[PDB]
Amino acid sequence: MNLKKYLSTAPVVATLWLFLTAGILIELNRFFPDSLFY
Amino acid sequence: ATKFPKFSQALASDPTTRRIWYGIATAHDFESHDGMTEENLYQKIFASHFGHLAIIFLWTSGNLFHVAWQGNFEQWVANPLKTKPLAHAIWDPHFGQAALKAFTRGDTVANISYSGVYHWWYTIGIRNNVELYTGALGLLVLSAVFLLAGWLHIQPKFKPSLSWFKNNESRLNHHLAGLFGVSSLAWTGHLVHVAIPASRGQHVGWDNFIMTPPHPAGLQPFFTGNWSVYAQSPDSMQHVFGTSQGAGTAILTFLGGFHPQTQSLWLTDMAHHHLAIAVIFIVAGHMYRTNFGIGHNLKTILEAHRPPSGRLGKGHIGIYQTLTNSLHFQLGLALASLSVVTSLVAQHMYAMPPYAYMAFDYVTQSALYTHHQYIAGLLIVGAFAHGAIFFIRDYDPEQNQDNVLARMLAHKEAVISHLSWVSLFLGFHTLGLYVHNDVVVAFGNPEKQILIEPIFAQWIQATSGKMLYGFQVLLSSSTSNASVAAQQLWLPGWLEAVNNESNSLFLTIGPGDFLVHHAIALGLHTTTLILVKGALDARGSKLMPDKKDFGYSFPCDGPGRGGTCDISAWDAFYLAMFWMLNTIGWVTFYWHWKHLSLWQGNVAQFNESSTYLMGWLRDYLWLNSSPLINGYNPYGMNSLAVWSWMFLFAHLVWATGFMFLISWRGYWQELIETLAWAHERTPLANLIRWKDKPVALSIVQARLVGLVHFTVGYILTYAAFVIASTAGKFS
Amino acid sequence: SASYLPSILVPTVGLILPFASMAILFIAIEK
Amino acid sequence: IKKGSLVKILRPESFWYNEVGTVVNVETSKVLYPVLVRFDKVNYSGLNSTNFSLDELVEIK
Amino acid sequence: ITDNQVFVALIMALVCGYLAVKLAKQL
Amino acid sequence: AHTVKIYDNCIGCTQCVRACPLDVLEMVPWDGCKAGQMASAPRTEDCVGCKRCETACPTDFLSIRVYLGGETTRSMGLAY
Amino acid sequence: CAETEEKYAMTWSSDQQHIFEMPTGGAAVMNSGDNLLYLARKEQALALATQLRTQFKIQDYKIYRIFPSGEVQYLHPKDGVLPYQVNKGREQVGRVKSTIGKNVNPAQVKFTSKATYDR
Amino acid sequence: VLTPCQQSEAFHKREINEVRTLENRQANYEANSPSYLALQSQIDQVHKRFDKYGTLLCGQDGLPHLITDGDWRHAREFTIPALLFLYITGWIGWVGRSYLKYTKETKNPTEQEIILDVPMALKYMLSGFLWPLSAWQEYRSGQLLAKEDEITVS
Amino acid sequence: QLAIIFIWLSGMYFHGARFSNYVAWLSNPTGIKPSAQVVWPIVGQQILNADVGGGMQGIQITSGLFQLWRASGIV
Ligand code: CLA
Ligand code: CLA
Ligand code: CLA
Ligand code: CLA
Ligand SMILES: CC1=C(/C=C/C(C)=C/C=C/C(C)=C/C=C/C=C(C)/C=C/C=C(C)/C=C/C2=C(C)CCCC2(C)C)C(C)(C)CCC1
Ligand SMILES: CC1=C(/C=C/C(C)=C/C=C/C(C)=C\C=C\C=C(C)\C=C\C=C(C)\C=C\C2=C(C)CCCC2(C)C)C(C)(C)CCC1
Ligand code: SF4
Ligand code: SF4
Ligand code: SF4
Repeated sequence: MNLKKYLSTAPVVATLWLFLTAGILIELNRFFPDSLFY
Repeated sequence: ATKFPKFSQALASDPTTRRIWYGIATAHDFESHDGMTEENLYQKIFASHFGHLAIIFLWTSGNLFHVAWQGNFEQWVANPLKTKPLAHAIWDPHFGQAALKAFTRGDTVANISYSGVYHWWYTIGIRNNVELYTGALGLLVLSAVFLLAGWLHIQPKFKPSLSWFKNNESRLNHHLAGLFGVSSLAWTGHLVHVAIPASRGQHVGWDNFIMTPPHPAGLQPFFTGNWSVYAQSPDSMQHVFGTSQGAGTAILTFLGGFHPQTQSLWLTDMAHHHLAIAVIFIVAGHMYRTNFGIGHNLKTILEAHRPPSGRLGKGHIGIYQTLTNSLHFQLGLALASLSVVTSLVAQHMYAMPPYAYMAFDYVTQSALYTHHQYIAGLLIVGAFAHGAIFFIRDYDPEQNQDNVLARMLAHKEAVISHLSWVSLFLGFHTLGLYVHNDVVVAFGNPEKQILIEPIFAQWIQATSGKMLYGFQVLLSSSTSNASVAAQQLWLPGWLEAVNNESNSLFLTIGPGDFLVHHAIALGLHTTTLILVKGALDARGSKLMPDKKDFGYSFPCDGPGRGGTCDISAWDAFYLAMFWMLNTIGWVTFYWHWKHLSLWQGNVAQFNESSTYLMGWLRDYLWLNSSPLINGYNPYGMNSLAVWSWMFLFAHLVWATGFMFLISWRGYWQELIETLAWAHERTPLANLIRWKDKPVALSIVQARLVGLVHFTVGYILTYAAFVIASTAGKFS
Repeated sequence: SASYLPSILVPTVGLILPFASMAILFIAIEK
Repeated sequence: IKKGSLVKILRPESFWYNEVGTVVNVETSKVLYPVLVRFDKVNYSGLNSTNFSLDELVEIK
Repeated sequence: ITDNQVFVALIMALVCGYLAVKLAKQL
Repeated sequence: AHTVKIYDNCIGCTQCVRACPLDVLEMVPWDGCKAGQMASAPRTEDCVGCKRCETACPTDFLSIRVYLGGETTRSMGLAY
Repeated sequence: CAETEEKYAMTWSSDQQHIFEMPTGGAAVMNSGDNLLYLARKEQALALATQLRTQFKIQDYKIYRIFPSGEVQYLHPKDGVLPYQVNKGREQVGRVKSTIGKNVNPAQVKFTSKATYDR
Repeated sequence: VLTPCQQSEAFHKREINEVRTLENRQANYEANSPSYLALQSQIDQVHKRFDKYGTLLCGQDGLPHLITDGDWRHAREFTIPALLFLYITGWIGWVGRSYLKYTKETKNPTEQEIILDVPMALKYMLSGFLWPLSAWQEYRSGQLLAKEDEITVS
Repeated sequence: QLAIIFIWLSGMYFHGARFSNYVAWLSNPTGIKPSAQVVWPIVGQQILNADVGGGMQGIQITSGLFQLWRASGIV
């Protein structure tokens, strides 16, 4: 019940989100490596 | 008056050692003494100006005397490429035996004068040591004149009235005409009468300068305006500087460009140059009214510039009042203008080298630029420091009722927010691109770099005729309006100097120009974020609005309201001095590593290895300190052993600065109590008791002395590395 | 070239002038 | 003037200069700074509740 | 390049030193 | 001496006197506040100027302001 | 030292032999009946006054300021009253008419020997 | 001089240098080694890496420079990731502004920035997609800016 | 704290198990440089995988775990 309220705090959301955008960049740089165009 | 601070009784009552340090550092603070009013202030700064000028001319007579007496000046005149310019001699009793073999150049053991002085004295036309002695006496006399005036205008009935000092109106009628206009005109009277004939072989010393006219016909049929005769026969190509071979006889020819042989500007160009600047300044001297009454009242010149658009407050009505009554505003404009002038000097001493056989010794040119850039940054930081002194101890927002200045203090929040924005943007977009290029180069791949061509500088070099880029615009295109418009006048003598890659004029440009020039603009915008911060928040911030009550360099406000370390307007100085040394750092590392690629020849060594940071720490600091740090070995030493010593010495200055900058007072204030306990309690030394009580340095002094060791350590380290680096790869 | 003059002036200004000038300035604190 | 009114300040040295705030106390006992006003945001001393006079006290509607 | 001009030099800056102490003991 | 001046924001809540470790500040009955109190600083010759008052001065902005003035023996706070 | 500097002599009385802490450092014996204490500077002495008073009842205490000419002064207490407690004998000095908001600008105090708050 | 990159000679010398220099590590392993397969995929990631720079401008260094004039012959270098990037941080800036002007009026705004209302947070996280014509329609409404906020003395 | 230390040491023994050349290092220790951590192949950083022998590359150990394991007798 209050566990999601812990998962709504500043650092936990910042790691579940920057982990996600970091995953967007790392998974988007294995699939499309050396992207200097566009 | 009673003890020490014969000027402040608030410090003579102090029993500690603070009376000494604050007695020193508030000595020239003439606005805060016991009873020194305005007339007693201007009548003291006016005398101390003369004492200062006499110190300057004592110094230049110092250079004239040592070059006259211990240097090798005329032997240098014999072969200005080969022989190194010697400075003053040495007397160490510490040079045991092996040092002296590393300094003998002839009979002398002298230092090598890496200050460009023989070049400028060689283009003046000094070709002897005798003229240097007569000049050195000629400036000892002048320093005696200036000390006579400063002693003379502090004699009581010759102390001038303050209404004379508030003839602000007419100093500009006399500085622009007499100081700037006449003297530069007088300097053409040197260059026409000395530098042109003693460059064209004719020894026109002090004898025949009235019997040998510099043109073979002159001034009786030349009030008629046949002035093309003075630019008739230039010195075209086949001339060596100093002899009479291959040279014409015209005086004021504006060829434009360089010598073919000495790679310096033509002295005809400088004679015509200072002549035109002379005429335009003498015209500018006729600007303001006096007792005559033909000119401009300054109140009518700042009052009239109130726009009816209404956006710019109630105009400049209030500015002329706060320049007469102020001084730190006037000193802020003085250091601003002198500082931009110094940076202009530095950006033109290498680019258009004025002095014959400069850009041939690659150390003096590397020291003059760095010299005028660090002096440039020092004088900008002076302009903003006295800006904050103006906004605290000199600013009246009731005479400046909603003035342009009060408008500035109104939107200072937008000013500091946008300086912080552009500084943040450049700091994530130089450091982002250098760490990008450095990661990417580090990962076995120099190709995946971000290199942006700095096309705006390449286009501006295309506007000045550098055809090596392929834009074909105003001067690079040989058929345009400006290209035809000066086709005979100064273009073909000048585009040869532009399109050449030997000279240091309009350099070839890679993306290192891009990333570095963004780093420089980062330095300017950070340093103005700080200076404009604690110059506009100099007076009152929302932390403490009492700041105007505490003066300029008050320490703090204690731990109250969160903590208040360095809130003063003196902090903006104190921090933007680090940013000054840093920014002028990157300017002179960039310049010096650009020209260690030109002078070596491998420009590709720069342009391939300067787009990332291990290009700098590898290809410039690690490699060019090799002839430095071999200044003395366990196998011996050489002539660089001074600089390699000084280098190390300067690191010991620099890090001692950190002892004052990092670690603050209350450590030491309770450690001096242990030292004074131990001195009081011991036998054989409790007799020798102090008079001034031992007290650790106050936290304005401490940050100041840590700043002073940061500057002296920084500047001595880099003056060691410029001179030992270029003097190690050459000479 | 009076080569002997640094052997006089460099000591008498290098060391003994910041001895007697320490005396003049430091007694001049108390004058 | 009255309790609970949302009040902008016109004294340039407050932390809440040109920021509206709620009036807690109005004292009618000759105090030079009678109107105790607290705020949403908080100055450096951790203290929103301060007090003011009547000239520095502009209500809204 | 000679010696007598060096003596004349330190005479003139010795006099200039007397103006330095002369200006110095008035401000 | 460090001139301590106590302005008319001083609502007399005595954290200044209880915060000052030197008894330079006392409380004076002054019929201008709700509490009827306003601090005074008579013995500023003993004033260190540590600004521990201005930490615990819960006024709007600092009824009590400590201007750093002269530096005597006691105001420098040296032990010997 | 005692030949040229002011030694501050804190005198006070107690009821039991407790143990306080010196401002020099380390514990002291705390004579139960009545005891003096020569100290160096005033912050040590009133720091001992806070050292005792925030612990327990130690009142009727004050430093006699021994200055080296010989005589004494009466610090702390001054008026048999505790300083944050209000006595109607202390005459106020050190106030102005308003806040900082009416202090004059230092360009009006410039070239005069006034202060930026005097009005 | 900015040569087209597919025919710059020293550029192709960097191709030979990185393929062959990376192939010097390939002279250690057998034909079925997973390391050797990784250097097969790595050589693929060098030839593709250099053939996919065919329309850049590698100058005298053989290193692909860029252009920031918006020449429209080099818009894929800078201005298209410029518009793309300003869209992404106009998203982030608009989401942050909209979320703060939500939680400025809640019960406990101090608690709302520690513990994000993931209901209303992930409301605005997605809802800030059309921020050019949402900021342009709030800017015409007199709501994007403010007036008479805090300031120091003068 | 001991939970983090056992997660850490279990990390060292598993990176010695799965990722390291320790069985190859145990053949000739003076030739094969010790390595455990085998860097994931993204842009460039596969160049950090040092060919340390043992038929497998990766960034070289300097913590000396393998010398603790040969002393331990882990075969
Ligand atoms: C024609 C008359 C005349 C002249 C020549 C001067 C000259 C001077 N006045 Mg002055 N003054 C005058 C009339 C005049 N005044 C009148 C009528 C009044 C009353 C209204 C005053 C009131 C007055 C005051 C109140 C003060 C002066 C001061 C000064 C001195 C300025 C400091 C200095 O040397 O800068 C020299 C500066 C330059 C030579 C130029 C600097 C900038 C240029 C652009 C750069 C240099 C050019 C070139 C690039 C570099 C050459 C270097 C070389 C190595 C290549 C200077 C000697 C001040 C001073 O110091 O007291 C003595 C001062 O405080 N004056
Ligand atoms: C011609 C230019 C000029 C003039 C007239 C002034 C004049 C003044 N400045 Mg100043 N200033 C200038 C340029 C100038 N400044 C520049 C260029 C800067 C930036 C670097 C500053 C930065 C500055 C600050 C930060 C402050 C002043 C202040 C003052 C005022 C008092 C100065 C004083 O009492 O110092 C007394 C004299 C000294 C302290 C001697 C200087 C010694 C310095 C600190 C270190 C040098 C030691 C040296 C490096 C050691 C040698 C060893 C070797 C190995 C190198 C006075 C009106 C002060 C002021 O008005 O506040 C009340 C003040 O706080 N100035
Ligand atoms: C290496 C030394 C260093 C660096 C990088 C900086 C950097 C900066 N200083 Mg600075 N400064 C320094 C030394 C340094 N200073 C020193 C010695 C002094 C004298 C005390 C000052 C005094 C000073 C003043 C007085 C001011 C600054 C300001 C600034 C900022 C300028 C704006 C800008 O460029 O933002 C761009 C941002 C950066 C360059 C930050 C670096 C980027 C980081 C590394 C990436 C983010 C973290 C990264 C993801 C790693 C994560 C860590 C991991 C644990 C998770 C910038 C952060 C000013 C400011 O606030 O400007 C707004 C300002 O007013 N500085
Ligand atoms: C709510 C999001 C948000 C928004 C819209 C802005 C907007 C702005 N900031 Mg900024 N800022 C933010 C958060 C934000 N900031 C945070 C969290 C910090 C602390 C790191 C800063 C620190 C900061 C400084 C130091 C400066 C600005 C400045 C500026 C202005 C110039 C644009 C710029 O360079 O940004 C700057 C951007 C950064 C420094 C980094 C980006 C900030 C975060 C990481 C991105 C936003 C994500 C945010 C956490 C999302 C929260 C909501 C979500 C959970 C629902 C602009 C108005 C500058 C200014 O005054 O110019 C006028 C300036 O100098 N900001
Ligand atoms: C704080 C203060 C201050 C400040 C200081 C300073 C430092 C300033 C700044 C300023 C500066 C530092 C300056 C600069 C200026 C700018 C400029 C001046 C720029 C512009 C440019 C231009 C102009 C150029 C252009 C051109 C060209 C390129 C060629 C053609 C033509 C022309 C010329 C147009 C003052 C005193 C004021 C006031 C008080 C306070
Ligand atoms: C084109 C181009 C370019 C550019 C340039 C320019 C364009 C510049 C200018 C600049 C500008 C033109 C600027 C403007 C600005 C101004 C202002 C005024 C601003 C505004 C801002 C704002 C308003 C913000 C806000 C926001 C938004 C909007 C969204 C969300 C977030 C935020 C909230 C932050 C270059 C060269 C690069 C390249 C080529 C092309
Ligand atoms: S450290 Fe000393 S100076 Fe810096 S803030 Fe705290 S008290 Fe004021
Ligand atoms: S001023 Fe602040 S501290 Fe001093 S009494 Fe009034 S409230 Fe208590
Ligand atoms: S100044 Fe320092 S000592 Fe005097 S009262 Fe304020 S805080 Fe206590």
